[PDB]
Amino acid sequence: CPKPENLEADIVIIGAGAAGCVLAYYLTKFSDLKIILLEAGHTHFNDPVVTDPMGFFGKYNPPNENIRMSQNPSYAWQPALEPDTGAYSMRNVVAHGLAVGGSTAINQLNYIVGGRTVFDNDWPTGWKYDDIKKYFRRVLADISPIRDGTKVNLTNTILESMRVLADQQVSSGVPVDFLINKATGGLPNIEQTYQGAPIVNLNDYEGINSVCGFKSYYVGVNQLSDGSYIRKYAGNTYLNSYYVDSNGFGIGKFSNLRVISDAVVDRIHFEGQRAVSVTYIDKKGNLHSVKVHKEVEICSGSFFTPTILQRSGIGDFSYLSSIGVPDLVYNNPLVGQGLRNHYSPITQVSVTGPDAAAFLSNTAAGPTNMSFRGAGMLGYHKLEPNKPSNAGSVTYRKYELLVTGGVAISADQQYLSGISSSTGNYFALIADDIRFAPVGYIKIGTPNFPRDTPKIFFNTFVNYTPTTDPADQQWPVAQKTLAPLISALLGYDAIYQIVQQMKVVAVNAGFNVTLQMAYPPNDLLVELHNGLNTYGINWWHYFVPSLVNDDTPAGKLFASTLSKLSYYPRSGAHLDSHQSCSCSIGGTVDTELKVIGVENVRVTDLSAAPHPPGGNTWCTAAMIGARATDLILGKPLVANLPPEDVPVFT
Amino acid sequence: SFFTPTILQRSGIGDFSYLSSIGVPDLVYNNPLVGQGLRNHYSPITQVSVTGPDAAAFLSNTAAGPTNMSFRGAGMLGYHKLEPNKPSNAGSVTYRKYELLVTGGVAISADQQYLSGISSSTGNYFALIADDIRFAPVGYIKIGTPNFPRDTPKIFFNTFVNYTPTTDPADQQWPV
Amino acid sequence: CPKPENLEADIVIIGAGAAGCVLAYYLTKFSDLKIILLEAGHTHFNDPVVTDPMGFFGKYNPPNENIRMSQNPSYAWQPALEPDTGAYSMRNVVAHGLAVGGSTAINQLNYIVGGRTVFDNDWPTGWKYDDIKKYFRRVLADISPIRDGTKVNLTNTILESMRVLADQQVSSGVPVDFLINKATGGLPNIEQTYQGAPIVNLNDYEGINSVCGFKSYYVGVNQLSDGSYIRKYAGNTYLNSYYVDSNGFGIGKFSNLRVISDAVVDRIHFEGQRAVSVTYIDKKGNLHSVKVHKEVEICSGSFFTPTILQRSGIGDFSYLSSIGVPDLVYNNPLVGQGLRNHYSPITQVSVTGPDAAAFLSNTAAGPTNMSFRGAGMLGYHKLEPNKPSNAGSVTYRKYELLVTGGVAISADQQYLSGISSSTGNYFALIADDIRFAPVGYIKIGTPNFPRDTPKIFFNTFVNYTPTTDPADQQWPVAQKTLAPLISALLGYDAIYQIVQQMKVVAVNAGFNVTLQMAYPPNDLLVELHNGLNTYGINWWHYFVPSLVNDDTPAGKLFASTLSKLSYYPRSGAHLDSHQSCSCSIGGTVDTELKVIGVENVRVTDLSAAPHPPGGNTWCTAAMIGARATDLILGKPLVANLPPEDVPVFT
Ligand SMILES: Cc1cc2nc3c(=O)[nH]c(=O)nc-3n(C[C@H](O)[C@H](O)[C@H](O)COP(=O)(O)OP(=O)(O)OC[C@H]3O[C@@H](n4cnc5c(N)ncnc54)[C@H](O)[C@@H]3O)c2cc1C
Ligand SMILES: Cc1cc2nc3c(=O)[nH]c(=O)nc-3n(C[C@H](O)[C@H](O)[C@H](O)COP(=O)(O)OP(=O)(O)OC[C@H]3O[C@@H](n4cnc5c(N)ncnc54)[C@H](O)[C@@H]3O)c2cc1C
Repeated sequence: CPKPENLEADIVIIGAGAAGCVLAYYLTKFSDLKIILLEAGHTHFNDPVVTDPMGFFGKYNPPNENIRMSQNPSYAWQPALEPDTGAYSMRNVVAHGLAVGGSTAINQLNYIVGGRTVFDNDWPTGWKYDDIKKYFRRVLADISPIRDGTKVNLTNTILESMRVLADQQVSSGVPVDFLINKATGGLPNIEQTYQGAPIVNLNDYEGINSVCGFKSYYVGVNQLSDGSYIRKYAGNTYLNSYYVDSNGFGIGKFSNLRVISDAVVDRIHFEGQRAVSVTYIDKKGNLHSVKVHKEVEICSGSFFTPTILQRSGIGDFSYLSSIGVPDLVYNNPLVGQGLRNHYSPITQVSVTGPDAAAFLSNTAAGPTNMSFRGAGMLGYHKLEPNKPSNAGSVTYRKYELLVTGGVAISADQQYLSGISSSTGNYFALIADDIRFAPVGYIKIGTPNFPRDTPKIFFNTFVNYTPTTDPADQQWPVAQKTLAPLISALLGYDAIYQIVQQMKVVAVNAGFNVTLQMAYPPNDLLVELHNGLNTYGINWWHYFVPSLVNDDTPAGKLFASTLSKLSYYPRSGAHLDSHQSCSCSIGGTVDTELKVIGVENVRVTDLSAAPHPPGGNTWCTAAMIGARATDLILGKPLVANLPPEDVPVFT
Repeated sequence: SFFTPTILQRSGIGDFSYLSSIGVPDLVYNNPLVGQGLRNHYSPITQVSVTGPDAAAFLSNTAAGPTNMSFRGAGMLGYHKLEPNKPSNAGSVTYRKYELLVTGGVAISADQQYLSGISSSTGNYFALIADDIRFAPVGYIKIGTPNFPRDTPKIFFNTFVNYTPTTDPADQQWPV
Repeated sequence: CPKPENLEADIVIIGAGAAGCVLAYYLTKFSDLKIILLEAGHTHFNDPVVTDPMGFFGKYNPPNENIRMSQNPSYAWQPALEPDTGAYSMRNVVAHGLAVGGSTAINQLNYIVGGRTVFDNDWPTGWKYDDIKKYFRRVLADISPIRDGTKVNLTNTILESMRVLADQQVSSGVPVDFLINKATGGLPNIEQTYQGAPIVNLNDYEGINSVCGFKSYYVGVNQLSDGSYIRKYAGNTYLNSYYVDSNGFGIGKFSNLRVISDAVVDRIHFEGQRAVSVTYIDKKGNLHSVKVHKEVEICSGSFFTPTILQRSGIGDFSYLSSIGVPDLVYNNPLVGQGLRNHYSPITQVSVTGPDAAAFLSNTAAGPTNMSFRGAGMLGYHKLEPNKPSNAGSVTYRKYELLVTGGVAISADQQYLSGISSSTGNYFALIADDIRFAPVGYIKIGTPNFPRDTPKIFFNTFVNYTPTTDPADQQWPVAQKTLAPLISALLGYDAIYQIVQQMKVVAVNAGFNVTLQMAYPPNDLLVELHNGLNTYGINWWHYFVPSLVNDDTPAGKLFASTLSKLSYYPRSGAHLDSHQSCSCSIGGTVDTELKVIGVENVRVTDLSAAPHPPGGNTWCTAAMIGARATDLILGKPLVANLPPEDVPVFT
């Protein structure tokens, strides 16, 4: 049976995403083992729409196919989730990149590293902050992001307003407002606003800043000697022409490395409890089998790691037998469970003034800010019942705030609201959830070949139906069910209570302008503010009006207002693309990242995270891959590599 | 419909430039029309309110059984009087345009249900559907990866597009 | 001496330009000989600035290096010609492309095939029109150009005017006006102007149209299924991924073909009168020697074919010995002699009217017209003394007319004239010379390595200095010396006498507008028109005022006007990039394209043309290469290949 594609080795890494390349690179650098990478994708080093950062916004799109890279089946997998019973049963498609570099070839390029507190309070032993912060330093040094290269006065006004009201939040003694950081003290952690003001680094090495108002992010772009920016991503850095031949061999130093471009993997041939081989389909349609000697690594992303595991034989035996899996290995009913993701409701602001163009200048997107102009990361609101115990003594990251010019609601909402993108006296504010509550799971549907869409369940904004139970002991399930909608409403109020300090700051900053939230409607926010400050910590009793027993017309007003307000976060919002926690630590893998019930396979992508980090989930996956390098190799080498040693660029 | 042109294109029949572009190694016949000319129906929905104290007597025996499957008529109609897009034979032959359907309850989508202020709980409401059988828009199908049959290939279908006027005199831009 | 780069074979083709790829492709297709191509250049299949046709105009240029491809030493050779004694001693740089596909990778993509009469009256035996027209059909079928995809009313107005005045030129019995074609008869050869008017094909198979007014050209672009156009050039078609491996091997059918990407050739190692080997420098800087068994082919372009010949040993023995050539083979004092090129003086038109934007719409450049909107090809003017004998019985192509929106004079001239490119009531007309008179030559300067700039002499608009000789028999050297300046002046008058028919046509075409030539100045053209029609065929006596002996103030007026007018074609013009005739037939090679004095080398690029064709010189070089395929192979195979057999595109 003459197949000369004998690619037997000792380590096989599957999926060259944000974590696959880091591992393959630093694994062939520090040892002599024979390494193989399989990705099922070519290298888009020459594509203008990839390498140019501004191509993300559709600059190179043919006029008849104006879709960008997340909606393009030639660039990204297209999985759709089953009807969201919390969002009027609207199915959604969220992508995972299909190329060297994974989703980093198609993403927005932001570098939130996540707070310090999360890795100290939500991760297992060995994964506390002080065990990994060095790895975060390693990756941010390997990329070297940059800051915004353009000033603007709107950032100054907004930072002014936030410090103004953080002054009061510092007083009044309440301990859990959203602008209090405990690692600084009485002084607010708000960046100064004047020429020669220093810059507060969000991703600081010692994690002092978990709540801070700044002016710019750190995007993963570099400037070339010519004057043009390009994209600096995982495949760009760790796997470029200098390190790997066009035929897939490494060069000299890394001669013990093999990369196959287009090879879709199906499952893991598995003798006993010992993985022994892997098969894949090349671009004819042939099945090639390769031996594994020493270990197998799975870096296939959040959606497609549990899936390949389940086809392999690890999962729920009853289910996999039901749908027709012939070979069964380990009976873990938790594989593909506990899926987590962020979520960002959207609001926009109207400015009334004859010459407000002077106010909104220098807001357009360049390859250094990518339309991001701030503003800060906030903590828990004062009136949110779902806070951990440590909230009295440690500050947690809850909301990530973003400001952007133009309007960003969906087109149907644009038409409905009466405000369009043509006019230029409008801008958008976003209060992202980082601690988003809902949880889902992933189930395969056919044991034949890797399918683009497996069963993915994710219900977010569900409702609570009261029972005949006495009110006293049914409240603490209403709390658990209504957490996310409460969080979104509190984000709305938090953004709302900024615009008045912004009014004052603009008035005495040389601007006769007026600021106002028009989406959601003005009245529907003033009423929420009044209801909050008149009903206190028991404001959220009124989501269910049959239990408050408050038949006063004021109570009916509050119930109706919350009913209407519950509509906006369902439709006028944007599910993010930060999928994580499919095979988390403890649930499916141990703290050394090995799969329970087997001795020589590990999962090391973002699916293995036991909690979503404090922001955009790119650094985290690379950190996990980097740490996996050490755990596989045995001794810390990437650990204290000097920071001046960085991969060369080509 | 969706997966015949796709297996053809992976096989080697299609647009040689495109299949070579995305990496098809073996090419057989150069037909640039494979996967072109996709057609489908489309059914806008409307619903009716009945006002009356004992209208339950009016709406009885409308529930779905395995013999009617919630269908209660009503007929198939031809072209409207005022539709400019009719074939030449319309003067001498009758064409099928609309398929009419009546059904109890409400059938708009849930978000529209909330928006309109009328829900499915109440029982003095029913739905009428005027389906298009001669639906105009046309699309096409293109594969995206020459490896294995994928669930989602590139499918393009734009229905209710709009017309943007040009500086051309009005007289000879109407028939586009 | 261990050099494993043993690339000994029987045919070696040097330079993959507009003629190298055609030959290599169709030569490995129809035989079994071992073929090698050397180009010294990589393949720009992925570069956006190359493949996108609109990239020619600088759409992908970094803001700090805004130069396009002809001025870029990484894309094109940069030879500069010695001071032009006719153009105020202004040196000029004209480029030859440096890539697979040669100048076709950087050109404007036009497909004039040239008239029929030229190949019948100016080429040797065996190269008359009916011997090659099939080869022209072959190349135009191999490319499949397209037409303009956008109407415009300016083309209709101009064609209207030309037919109006061609009506009169048909009458009055004069035989040599510029709008008379003899293969049609009394009816003008002017394309009809209304909806459903047929299209006159300029490049018609039987060559009936040598003078004709049309509306669109044939550019070498294709439309992709997506909606984006790309560039279809020599390397794109004959040497693409489907035919050649990334390692330079051919595939299956063409397995007997080798292509080396970056290999600069120096000279031809030459045993006896028999070429035996060739050396080249790779991208280390190493010298690799390859054996030749059977024949050597030179396709290195107009500027660099005679140069490599001279370094090889063929040329003027005294000169090559003088500058230090050690090995001398054949003493041909004509190598590198007889250089020819086109030349296009420029004029622009002002339109006065309140709403002339309605007149000039739909003139912007798209990848189908590339800013070309006509207009036609004309013959000799009535009053040009330098016409061949056959002018009474055959119509010759003299001027190629072009219309374009915006202004195209050089920047210094823009400032001088007081009219800039910002304003939008102005457009350009160009009367190109196809029969341009001046001739030059090429001489190497150092026998070490191929140099970018060898001695290139080209003097165009020289002046005549009278002697003491009696006037009677010194006129017919003044004629020969003043030919090109006379031609340019007559082109000016020809364009001038169009604008009044354009006035009438616009007046009764629904337009209240006014047309006027502002560059060169209005008065300086009206005076030329009056002088022409008052002095007749002896209008050109007045270039030299010391011989006319006409001291009348009218004669002084005429002399001064011609003196001033002689300034514009010198500076306000554009030397084209159609270099040809360096090793023409008879001068340096026989009719079977072999080099005199040697048995197994040929030159087959555009340098071997014994006359410049009737238009843009791209089809001609490809035709020469195609015919060379037959002469080398011996029997006509590419001759009657069916036109439905075309190279597949990837
Ligand atoms: C639309 C979008 C927006 C984003 N925005 C941001 C942002 O603002 N900030 C930020 O920091 N990050 C952003 N990201 C990136 C994202 O948050 C993380 O970078 C992502 O989780 C990367 O983690 P990963 O490497 O584990 O996943 P991936 O990069 O998806 O790794 C999966 C890899 O495995 C391959 N693979 C999958 N299945 C198979 C199989 N069967 N066989 C072989 N190979 C396979 C895939 O092709 C891919 O190369 C965005 C991503 C997207 C898609
Ligand atoms: C600015 C510009 C504008 C043009 N505009 C038009 C137009 O409007 N219409 C039109 O029809 N054509 C146009 N052309 C194209 C031009 O008129 C012809 O296509 C050209 O003569 C091609 O002929 P060729 O193949 O013999 O020359 P080339 O294409 O130049 O062939 C020479 C080849 O040999 C290689 N070579 C040279 N020296 C060496 C060496 N020492 N060793 C190895 N390789 C070597 C070169 O890199 C190149 O690949 C334009 C070209 C340019 C540069």
